[PDB]
Amino acid sequence: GSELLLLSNSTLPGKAWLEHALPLIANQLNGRRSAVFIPFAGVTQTWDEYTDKTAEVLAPLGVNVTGIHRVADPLAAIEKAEIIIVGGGNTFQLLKESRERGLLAPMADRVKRGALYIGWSAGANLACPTIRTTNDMPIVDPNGFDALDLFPLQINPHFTNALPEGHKGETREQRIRELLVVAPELTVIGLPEGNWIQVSNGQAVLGGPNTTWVFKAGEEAVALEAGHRF
Amino acid sequence: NLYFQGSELLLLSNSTLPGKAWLEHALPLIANQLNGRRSAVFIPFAGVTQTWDEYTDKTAEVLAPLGVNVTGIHRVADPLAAIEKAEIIIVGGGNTFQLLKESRERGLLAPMADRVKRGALYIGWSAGANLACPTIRTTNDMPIVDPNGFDALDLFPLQINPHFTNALPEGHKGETREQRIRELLVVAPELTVIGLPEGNWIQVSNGQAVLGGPNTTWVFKAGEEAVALEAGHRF
Ligand SMILES: N[C@@H](CC(=O)O)C(=O)O
Ligand SMILES: N[C@@H](CC(=O)O)C(=O)O
Repeated sequence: GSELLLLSNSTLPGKAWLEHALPLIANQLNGRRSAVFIPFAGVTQTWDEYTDKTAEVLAPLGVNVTGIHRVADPLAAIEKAEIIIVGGGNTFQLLKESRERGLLAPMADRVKRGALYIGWSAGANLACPTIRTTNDMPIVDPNGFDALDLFPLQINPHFTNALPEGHKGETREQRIRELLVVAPELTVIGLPEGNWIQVSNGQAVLGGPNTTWVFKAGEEAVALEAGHRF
Repeated sequence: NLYFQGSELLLLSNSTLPGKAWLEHALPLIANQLNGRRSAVFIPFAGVTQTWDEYTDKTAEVLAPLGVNVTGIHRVADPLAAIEKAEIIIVGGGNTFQLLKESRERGLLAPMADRVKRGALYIGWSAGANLACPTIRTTNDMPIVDPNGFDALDLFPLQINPHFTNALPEGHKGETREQRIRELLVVAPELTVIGLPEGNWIQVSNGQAVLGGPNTTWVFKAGEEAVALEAGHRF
């Protein structure tokens, strides 16, 4: 009963920021226009700049964006929002700010009550039960890895198993396999750049041109393509 | 500009060089720093995909020719007594979050740090190098378990980012390693982050922290361009 758009990344090569998301958002708005933007993943630019950038790219769709860090009453803003938009950046800072501000439960409840959730990269991580499949560096302690729990599977965004020539560090699959040792019940979706998962009208639909990989404990990786229904 | 460092540390970026055996490049470094020490306790908790028993036996085997006797801290009767009596503390690579979580849950963090401060030799590679720093905030590992805090041993005052490379797979739009480090420098502007490439190490001995290894090391500080360093540099 949730409406989610979970994107692996913001920008396709040679395209504008969020350009590929616009038609997906347009088809899922269903008349919604009022959005609150959660900017807390952003580190290297101000949350004001991040909000203004998001407002600009979505304006042609008729969406009005308000930055949650600028409103007097963030709980009321989330309550009245039709759309909750969570930007990419550092997933640990995103979760830490969201938890410290008491926004996790309100955001999840608002989405469960029919609001559209749009998140890319770190914003896709936050939709999962935990952030345990983020690729980000732990620059701040979020005081727990539990997240919004709007999507039941773990998403690993920006998925690629490639490494620089001669690198001896863990592959992405090796990192994921370690998670499957400690949490053997999990399903991990390796969502490559350019892909997304759209949850709408009772179906979780895989989208994007590249191959998606599913990892489960003790099972070989399974390749999926656009149109798969979870 | 570090002041006199009174600990004996060997902090390796990684375990295995291309075309070499596991820890082969570390053996001469360990041998030349032992200074007569023989008794080592191994901290295996970073290991996920193999048992800590297998990890310990592997470490014991590779170090036996150096005269080092290895016991795994997970199977001693009294881990606090084992650390107190150990001459060498060896912390293996693996997942840094699990390493820190087990070390904290078992109450070993302070005993390990205190024993090293009391003259024990500390050897760590990869996750074991992260653990020597004030925090694990520069690990490259996935947060598969919650360590209940990112504070670590605080034996080495600067942050090490091991396996350092700024390269990305063809066409990848994710963050570069330097971009991830620059974000840490926003939230923690006082930090120095050492981008320690594979094949390199930092050896703290006789009061000096000395860079080692054939590859270029990069130092990141807030608002400053990355600084290239080479073997022999004193931090
Ligand atoms: N840091 C990434 C998310 C991830 O890779 O976990 C982003 O938001 O772009
Ligand atoms: N996981 C790495 C450590 C790191 O890259 O942070 C290792 O132990 O080999």
